[PDB]
Amino acid sequence: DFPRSRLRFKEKLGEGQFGEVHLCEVDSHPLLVAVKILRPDATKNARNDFLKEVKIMSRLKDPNIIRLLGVCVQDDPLCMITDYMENGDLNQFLSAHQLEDKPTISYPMLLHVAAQIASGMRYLATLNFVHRDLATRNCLVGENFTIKIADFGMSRNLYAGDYYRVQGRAVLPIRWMAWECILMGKFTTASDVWAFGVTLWEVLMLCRAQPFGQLTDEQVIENAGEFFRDQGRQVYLSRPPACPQGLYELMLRCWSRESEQRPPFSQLHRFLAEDALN
Ligand SMILES: Cc1ccc(CNC(=O)Nc2cccc(F)c2)cc1NC(=O)c1cnc2ccccn12
Repeated sequence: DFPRSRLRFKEKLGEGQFGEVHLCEVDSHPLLVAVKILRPDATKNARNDFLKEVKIMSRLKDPNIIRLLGVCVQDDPLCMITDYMENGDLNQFLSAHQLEDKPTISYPMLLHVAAQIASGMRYLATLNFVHRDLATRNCLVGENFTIKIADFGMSRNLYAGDYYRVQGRAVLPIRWMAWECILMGKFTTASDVWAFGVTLWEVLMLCRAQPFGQLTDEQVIENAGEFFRDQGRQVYLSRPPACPQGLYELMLRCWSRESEQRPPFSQLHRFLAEDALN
């Protein structure tokens, strides 16, 4: 439940939220899994966190969401078992690739990467599961360009500049957050839509520039205030080179001031799986 002695620890994949991730083998030999083990200096608070993350992840059962295939909690040290995504982090995976002239990635593949995120996000919406932190950095690539949405938290020093940090406040992925999250702390499905819009811009940017990169933290926060004000002073992410106008129009709708005028993930999937092909 699941037998801990069946796990064979092979490499360190990265750090992790409450300890390290290991690539493991299961003889059931190279049936590969990822194993997150609770750090050995891990405080009572991190253990609680780890156990909650276990419960949250047990809910998530979709091809395009990370799967908890197993757990080793019933004895110390605490362990979490997921699929292994061989290409790792989607932001770092895309960062290497260049758009196909006329590692490469083509435009229809960028659509397929996006549609897999639209599908997994559609799944979460049916659970009324609010992600709160959709971005390429929380996505994993397992090939054949198979995308799993995950959540690595907000503490890793690689993506430090992606979060806005105030002493004693919640850590805020502001460049991905809908105006109403920024001003009110209101995370919904509709704000997940907004972040998908930004994630979709990231994919189409091949993860080569930060959303509102040339703007400061403050400026992103006051841009949210420009959305509330509704005076036509709100500034949007520009069209990525790899992005047509038809598709960019869909990114824009994602950032509609009115949450209910943002497209449901069902429509974002229909667009990226069907309409973006024509
Ligand atoms: C083993 C493990 C445990 C916990 C996590 C991160 N928890 C989540 O994603 N929770 C979560 C919460 C809410 C919504 C949601 F959608 C998700 C991830 C992993 N697995 C890896 O880290 C891994 C797998 N393949 C590779 C390849 C390279 C590097 C890392 N990995």
